[PDB]
Amino acid sequence: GSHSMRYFFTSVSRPGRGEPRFIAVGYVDDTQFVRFDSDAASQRMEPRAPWIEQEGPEYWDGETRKVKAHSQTHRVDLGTLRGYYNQSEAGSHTVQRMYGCDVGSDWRFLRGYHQYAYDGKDYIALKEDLRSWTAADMAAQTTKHKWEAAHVAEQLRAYLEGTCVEWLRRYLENGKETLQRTDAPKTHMTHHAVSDHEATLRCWALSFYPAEITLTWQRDGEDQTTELVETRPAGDGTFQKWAAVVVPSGQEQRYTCHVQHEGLPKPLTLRWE
Amino acid sequence: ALGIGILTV
Amino acid sequence: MIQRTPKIQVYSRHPAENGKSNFLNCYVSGFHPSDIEVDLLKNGERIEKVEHSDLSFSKDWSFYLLYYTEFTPTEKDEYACRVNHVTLSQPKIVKWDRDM
Repeated sequence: GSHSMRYFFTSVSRPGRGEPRFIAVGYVDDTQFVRFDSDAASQRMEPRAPWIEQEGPEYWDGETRKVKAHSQTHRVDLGTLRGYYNQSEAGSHTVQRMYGCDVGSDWRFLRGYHQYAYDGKDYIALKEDLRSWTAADMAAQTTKHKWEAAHVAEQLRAYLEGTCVEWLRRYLENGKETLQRTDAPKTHMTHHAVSDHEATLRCWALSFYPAEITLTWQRDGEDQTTELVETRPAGDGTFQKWAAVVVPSGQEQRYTCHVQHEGLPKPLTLRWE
Repeated sequence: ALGIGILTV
Repeated sequence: MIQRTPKIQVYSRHPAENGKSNFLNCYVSGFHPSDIEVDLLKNGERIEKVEHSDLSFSKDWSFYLLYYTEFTPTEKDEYACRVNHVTLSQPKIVKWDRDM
């Protein structure tokens, strides 16, 4: 199916505590493969997936050099943003950046993105056409004008539509054994009596990959609303998720749980029986 | 692999 | 300035079976800002050998972190995750409910 490569950067100023924290992590789909942590000992881009360790020293030195360049740019950004918003030096602020590319089942470019946020909110981002910017407010307009005049988008687009996709293909290849896998969810249901007239049915999905999945409850062959928890990581490269529904004691049979996942040839339908 | 040409705001 | 309170999930990597080594997870997500304190507790006492994932964030820019420790569940051992964040008046302690 489709695949993606994404880099996530987090920068946090630390008032009166020196240099800002800088964390960068790279992902291929839902699998992290590298990381850089300003507070870690190596001060280098590090591998976080087996298939990426096969990359030579030229790769690691190049990624280390580039991630450090990102860190430096973000270090300046924090000061600049504080000024744009005329905020005091007393408070910590956050800069976040995300960029990468999506490819279809044919491993060909599908979409690109480069988004930037300040204090947990959209600040500026490339439009899906990768040729113009969308600035969230008045302060961000200044950045938009600077980047348009310097033709930033052009170089970013070149990356997002080509280089990004090339590396993604490469990674999907080198990590075929893990990245190009699909682990169907292992499912089951639990039943717990709330009161003497009510019972909650929980539908479980475990050990699946990728994280994408749909768990829907139905009472009499029709969608119904139900608690749904966020898909959570198991810690072994697979994910988990559950959906519960409160049902009148003695009506369990009416309810059915439906599971959709790319690892399931055909959707699953579970019932308390 | 990381990109380049990332300028300051 | 956006503040998002953390969502907390405490669970095991594999179905729990007393006497069998497993991993205790504390997944904290949807929070902002990034500063957060996460500790796994064994009978009310902090576990030292706890690892955590690298800080990352979701589409809505909210952060998520997975804290985990290798452990062997028993019948008498009570586990929980203590989380403190600027959005919480007091540390939130979520017990590991083996059932569910």
